[PDB]
Amino acid sequence: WTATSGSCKGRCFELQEVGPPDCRCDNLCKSYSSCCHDFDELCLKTARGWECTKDRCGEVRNEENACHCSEDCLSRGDCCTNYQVVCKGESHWVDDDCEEIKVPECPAGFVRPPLIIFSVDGFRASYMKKGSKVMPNIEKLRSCGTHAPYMRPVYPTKTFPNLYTLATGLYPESHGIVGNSMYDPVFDASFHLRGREKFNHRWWGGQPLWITATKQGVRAGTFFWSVSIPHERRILTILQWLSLPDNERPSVYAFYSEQPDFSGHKYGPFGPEMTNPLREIDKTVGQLMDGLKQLRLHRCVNVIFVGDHGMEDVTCDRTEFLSNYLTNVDDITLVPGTLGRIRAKSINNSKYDPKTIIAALTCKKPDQHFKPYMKQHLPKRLHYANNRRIEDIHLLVDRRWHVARKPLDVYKKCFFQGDHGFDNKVNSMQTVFVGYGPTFKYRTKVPPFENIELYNVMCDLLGLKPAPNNGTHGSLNHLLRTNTFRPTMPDEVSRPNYPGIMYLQSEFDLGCTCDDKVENKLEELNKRLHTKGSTKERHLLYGRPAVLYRTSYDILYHTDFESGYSEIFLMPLWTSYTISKQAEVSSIPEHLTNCVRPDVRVSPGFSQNCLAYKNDKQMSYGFLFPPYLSSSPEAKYDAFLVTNMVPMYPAFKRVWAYFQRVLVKKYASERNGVNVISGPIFDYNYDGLRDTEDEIKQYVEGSSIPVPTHYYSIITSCLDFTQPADKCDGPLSVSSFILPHRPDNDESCNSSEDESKWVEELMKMHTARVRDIEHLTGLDFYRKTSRSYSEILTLKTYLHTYESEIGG
Ligand SMILES: *[C@@H]1O[C@H](CO)[C@@H](O[C@@H]2O[C@H](CO)[C@@H](O[C@@H]3O[C@H](CO[C@H]4O[C@H](CO)[C@@H](O)[C@H](O[C@H]5O[C@H](CO)[C@@H](O)[C@H](O)[C@@H]5O[C@H]5O[C@H](CO)[C@@H](O)[C@H](O)[C@@H]5O)[C@@H]4O)[C@@H](O)[C@H](O[C@H]4O[C@H](CO)[C@@H](O)[C@H](O)[C@@H]4O[C@H]4O[C@H](CO)[C@@H](O)[C@H](O)[C@@H]4O)[C@@H]3O)[C@H](O)[C@H]2NC(C)=O)[C@H](O)[C@H]1NC(C)=O
Ligand SMILES: CNC(=O)c1nc(N2CNc3cc(OC)c(OC)cc32)sc1-c1ccc(Cl)cc1
Ligand SMILES: [Ca+2]
Ligand SMILES: [Cl-]
Ligand code: NA
Ligand SMILES: [Zn+2]
Repeated sequence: WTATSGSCKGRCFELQEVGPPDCRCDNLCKSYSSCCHDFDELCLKTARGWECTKDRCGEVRNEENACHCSEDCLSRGDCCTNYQVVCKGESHWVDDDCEEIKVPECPAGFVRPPLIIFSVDGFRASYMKKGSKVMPNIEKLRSCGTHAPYMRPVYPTKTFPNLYTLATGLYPESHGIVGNSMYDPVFDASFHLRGREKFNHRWWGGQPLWITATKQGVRAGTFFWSVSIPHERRILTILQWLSLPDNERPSVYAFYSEQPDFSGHKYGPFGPEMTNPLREIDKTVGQLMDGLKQLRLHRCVNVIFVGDHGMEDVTCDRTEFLSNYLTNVDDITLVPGTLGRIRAKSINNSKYDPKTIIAALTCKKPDQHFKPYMKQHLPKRLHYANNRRIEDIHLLVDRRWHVARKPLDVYKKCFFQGDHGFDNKVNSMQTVFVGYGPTFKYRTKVPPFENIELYNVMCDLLGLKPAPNNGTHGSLNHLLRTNTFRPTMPDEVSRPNYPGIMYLQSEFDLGCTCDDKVENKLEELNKRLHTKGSTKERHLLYGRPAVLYRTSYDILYHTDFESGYSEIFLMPLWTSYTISKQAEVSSIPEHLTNCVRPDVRVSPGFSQNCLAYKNDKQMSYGFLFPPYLSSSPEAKYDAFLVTNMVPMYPAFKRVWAYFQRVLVKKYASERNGVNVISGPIFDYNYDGLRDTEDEIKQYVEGSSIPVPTHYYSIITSCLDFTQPADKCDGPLSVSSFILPHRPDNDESCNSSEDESKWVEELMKMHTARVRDIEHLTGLDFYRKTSRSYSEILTLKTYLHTYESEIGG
């Protein structure tokens, strides 16, 4: 109930929300069916349109008019946005030369430059270049301000997850908005685009920018606009609020456009009908900037022009149907479209089995346009698992395709030519970022970055302390002229031991053998030097990784590699080695095929044992530093140390072997040498975070050897590839991956072929940021470089996507 009898007189677009059933006059009241009776008449005036004309200049104020052209309008804050152009001979903002904004140029009583976020739905990154002819206002913001060639959204690349990720800095699994449609089993409640459930606060976790601001004494405009408020009125309202007295005036505002997404769905991302919505958005930017200039705020306000996701060509005839795969199609609920999420239609059905569902969906047709995953097996870069609203079964749908349950769902539940939602590394899902204002840099292009990073910057722009979030604060300092945040490196928590020779071979009863008793101060001094670290500067190029949790571990030096060996997990946390452009690949000698060697620096009690692997019929082992890349025959023995061994399924060893034998060398030739850091990851509860020992669900049979869920590698070289990786004077270049450690290669439909046809494709899907590895391991990398720490943060957030170059 709302007592709609009260009145909006002097309350139009009020900022505090009045508690029901007092009637509302704020910008969301329509959405709630709760506006006062006179809201439309008073607050949504439209008479005369939105532009001054020659003949309105100096008019006597008529309060009925949508906006005013009278002499008093500047100080009332309510002129048409083009008032000074038409009536005072001023130029439009877009017609002015751009001029660096070195300092904020703000009216008196402004305590900080205000922030205005101009968010546009479905604004695909290539529109910046492809529509530049019809968007001069946007083009000027882009060329004069700071811009990225594109910005990466979060998965899924849908509106509500991205809007709220923008607002909170959090992955959808943490903020809770995991799709446009959701079921929460604990509330037994459903969230949908249409309807009132979406308004319930329980869906929205984390702390969005407006709440962060409010809590810290920074006033915020109300960010959300009822759909029937036209864009012109949204702009005028923001501008009116900007005229409030100092003590009442917000410092942060949002405008939202439903375009170009809306037309994009109907016409496709480059339909000829798309020119007009792009022109109209640009005109709205024009209105805002002319309005700021009238208020003398165009060199005072920071403006962020930001999209949520792009748009791809998708039509009804590119739909896959679960009914062509599944026998019991009516025993499941599917969330359909550009992703698939599956659960049991009823919780009382105990004949529901995920494994059989996954199998009926795995590599079943030649050209299959979606791939089933249990959510914990999805690419860790998606961070899409640790939420009860995300169904255990997931379908990653190929770009340009839909998945649906049955053909009737598509003609009774074609109409559309565009959609979005696909994997966030897909080129057509990329969106835009432009920052313009005193706090942003002048004419600066910055590399592509992820939208999870912006909450921190928005907080920096307003002098706020960000709530805890998934951005890496400092990684976007390079976008800013001032207000940079200067983070410190985290402190190391555990210091390593440096064990020397402490154990005789006969103390080890591990059931391991090696044909190695097949052996002076020429070499005998040289080996001692190598075991004490004489080559460490070659193989440990950026310092040792720091351990940021309490544990017991040893540093182990070798000719060809250095490792941080965990006495708790019985394997290295990391293994670091450098392969130059010139290194050669050898094979494992025949006599060394099953060789494993006790490490006389590390006790029997803290070593793996070969017998466990022998007894465990599912589990084999591999090596972290690869024997194929040994610098010499003698050095090769080091690679067979029990301390360099890790458990691997035979199916995974196919992947790992090819990476270590073929691919490391390939990257060293292409990148002029590479440094590799590899190790295990344990994330049994799929939370993206390092497991403690008591969270491990699988061990090598009969032992306390924990089985990794994933293996990572970080591959660093010199960004200027004319310099070798081990003598790099400047910026670095990185790619990383987090490969799932799976007992089968079901994920790879072409796996029965030779690894040269399928392994590299798998590795690309599981591309990762260094930061994702840090969360997963409790390690901090790149602690000793010659680079600034902010630059290194930006490196750690880098994602190598393998997409072709954005454009054409
Ligand atoms: C991305 O950035 C974020 C933000 O930093 C990272 O997420 C944080 O991770 C923290 C560490 O894991 C986690 O800390 C826990 O908080 C618990 C208190 O939780 C509430 O309070 C906070 C504070 O305001 C709030 O933000 C939380 O919000 C979550 O839940 C609400 C309501 O359900 C949702 O609205 C919201 O969406 C959010 O959900 C997300 O997080 C929860 C987990 O908190 C998930 O379950 C959801 O799926 C979703 O992802 C909460 O309202 C606190 O109780 C925890 O403490 C336990 O564990 C510690 C170990 O040190 C121990 O000291 C305690 O004993 C305690 O154990 C007890 O509970 C256990 C579980 O029931 C039980 O097993 C034990 O036996 C004990 O009884 C813990 O400190 C933090 O809450 C989240 N924050 C957010 C916003 O998600 C995220 O990790 C980052 N991701 C990556 C990849 O880096
Ligand atoms: C992709 N979108 C956004 O990021 C976004 N959208 C907004 N509005 C405002 N009014 C509105 C009405 C809608 O429906 C009518 C709507 O539907 C989906 C969305 C919105 S505000 C905003 C935003 C602005 C700043 C920050 Cl920090 C975070 C988010
Ligand atoms: Ca974990
Ligand atoms: Cl969804
Ligand atoms: Na075995
Ligand atoms: Zn859309």
